[PDB]
Amino acid sequence: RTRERLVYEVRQKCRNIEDICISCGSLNVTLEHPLFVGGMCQNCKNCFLECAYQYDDDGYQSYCTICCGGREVLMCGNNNCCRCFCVECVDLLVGPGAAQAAIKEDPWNCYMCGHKGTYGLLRRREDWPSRLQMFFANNHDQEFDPPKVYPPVPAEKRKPIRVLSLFDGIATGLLVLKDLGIQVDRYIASEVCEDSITVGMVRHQGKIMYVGDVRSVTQKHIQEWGPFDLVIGGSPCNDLSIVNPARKGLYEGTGRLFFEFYRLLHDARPKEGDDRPFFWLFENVVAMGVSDKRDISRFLESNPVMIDAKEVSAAHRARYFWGNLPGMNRPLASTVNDKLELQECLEHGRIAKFSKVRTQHFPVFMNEKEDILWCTEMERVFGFPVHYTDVSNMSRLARQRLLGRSWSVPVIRHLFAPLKEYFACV
Amino acid sequence: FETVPVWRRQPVRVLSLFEDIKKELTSLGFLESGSDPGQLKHVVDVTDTVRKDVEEWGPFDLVYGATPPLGHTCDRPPSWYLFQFHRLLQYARPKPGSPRPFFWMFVDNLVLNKEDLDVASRFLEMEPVTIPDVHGGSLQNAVRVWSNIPAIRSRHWALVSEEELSLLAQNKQSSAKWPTKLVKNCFLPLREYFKYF
Ligand SMILES: Nc1ncnc2c1ncn2[C@@H]1O[C@H](CSCC[C@H](N)C(=O)O)[C@@H](O)[C@H]1O
Ligand SMILES: [Zn+2]
Ligand SMILES: [Zn+2]
Ligand SMILES: [Zn+2]
Repeated sequence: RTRERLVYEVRQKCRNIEDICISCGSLNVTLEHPLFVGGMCQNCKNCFLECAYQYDDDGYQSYCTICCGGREVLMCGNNNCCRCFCVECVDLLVGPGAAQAAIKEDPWNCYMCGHKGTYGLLRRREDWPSRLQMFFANNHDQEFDPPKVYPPVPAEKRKPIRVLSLFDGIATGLLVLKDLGIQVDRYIASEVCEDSITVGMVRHQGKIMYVGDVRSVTQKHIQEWGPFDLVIGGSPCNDLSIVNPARKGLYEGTGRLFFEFYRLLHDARPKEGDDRPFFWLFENVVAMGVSDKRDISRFLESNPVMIDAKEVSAAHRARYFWGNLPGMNRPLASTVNDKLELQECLEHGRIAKFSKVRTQHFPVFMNEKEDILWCTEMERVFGFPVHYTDVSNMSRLARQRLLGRSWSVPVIRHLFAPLKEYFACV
Repeated sequence: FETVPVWRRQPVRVLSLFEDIKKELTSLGFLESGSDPGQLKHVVDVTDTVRKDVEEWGPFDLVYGATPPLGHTCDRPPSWYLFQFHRLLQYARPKPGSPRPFFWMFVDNLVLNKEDLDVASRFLEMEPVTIPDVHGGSLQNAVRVWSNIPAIRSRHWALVSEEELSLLAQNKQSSAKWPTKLVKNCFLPLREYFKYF
């Protein structure tokens, strides 16, 4: 208990807050903390730089901003910020009961977004943006998707797109494609879960050509299926994300599947001499261990963008996106016809207990009683058409299972947006 | 591939992954001496190896990768060796418009799972040739080889029982020395393209 006693002797004014590290309590101050008044050591600088991206949970960044630790945390309601501050740090540094003073705020803004810069013994630096700007100079230059571009094509002639979908699931890709209003010559997709398959065979009238495992597909299977212009895929996470105790890593269990993509991408991407425009997209969770993400980025030789449905969908969850698509790191464009608030999704006579969802216990109030989110609603929350996923006899839990692991339709619209210029349209 | 006349055979440029066959390739007269400065680029942990690193290491002709010895520690899961090998090997291939003799070999010492072997044989596009060490009519050891080197399927045996193979894996556990003598002879038909000494 070095930290508790050291902060306690900081409060008694027997020691200056500027000579200790406000993160771990070390006296080895190597730098001034960018966000707040106080020192910071080299271990906490590296901790900040690595764990700022290591710790991003789906929908939030999960932090703690201060010690890069923490269990129970207070979550910011500002959608341009999304910082969090643990309860232990607030009770320790600010003062006793200050955490319970912070809570009871339903739209809670953190100490960075707040009007005041001074909370208890905690004091925000007036020059924190540029301090973060210099602090973050030893890192994140190895990431954030340095995209490279293809030359545009004249209208006449411009052919219909040919698309290969690995791990298709619910036909999100063909849907966003048809909605984008571009002709699709061939949509060959590889999916296992029979429910997902049936959804596809119905909601697109059989346009999809279905193949088995990504493992069933041979290098010859690729070129024999004609040349492909676009290869998309979201490999199942499971053993990738850290919220799973049993995670077998990228290399075992369900992680392996990444490489299958990696394989079929390679057996797809055109060789030298081909100036043919060629696009590919690999999506995964942001909850990935840093090791596995490092490896994945190495194998794809590209870096991912962290796109959050928050900006244009009604739910906040963020995913990594690898690829070469135009406007990869482009800022999210929120439409007029997109539903930003949860309330816009619910059926008649139900109200929103929150702004945006997570799945935050029971998001809907009905007849002065808490309730679980509905399917016909959840669809809207993910931007799918209403009753899109109502097909066969499939059980409710199975349906929700399907939407739970799907892509956010408006996000994929944002990705596939600048693609209409390279292919045929209606 | 087409054979290379004697008055044109160069020194062979090799890339030895996770294991080092500098020893065997020198004993086969593929490697001369003095550093070597340099013909065999060996690297044991290529978790941080970019395409540019490989390209910059001079062009390569032979790319060799092996799993750890039978029951040798842990390090990383078996499949890592395979996958990594595959990635770097794509980094090592010559441009389609500039063909040239080019060979590669990945070899396992009974360290891969049944599913891992399936992955190997699917990602390298051939089934493994299994080269046993027998003695007194008994499966002493075994390696399995994936390779494009011209004489490979020329060994592979038969009688080694996949079951008996996976049994021989069980029998030898804690000791572990890499059984290189089994893989040594495979490289022989490579002397048709590179100088001898
Ligand atoms: N071995 C395998 N081969 C092909 N598909 C698989 C697979 N293992 C799991 N899948 C499928 O891959 C999907 C990963 S979740 C991603 C689905 C997709 N992003 C969507 O829009 O819905 C799951 O739906 C699962 O059914
Ligand atoms: Zn510190
Ligand atoms: Zn903290
Ligand atoms: Zn905030």
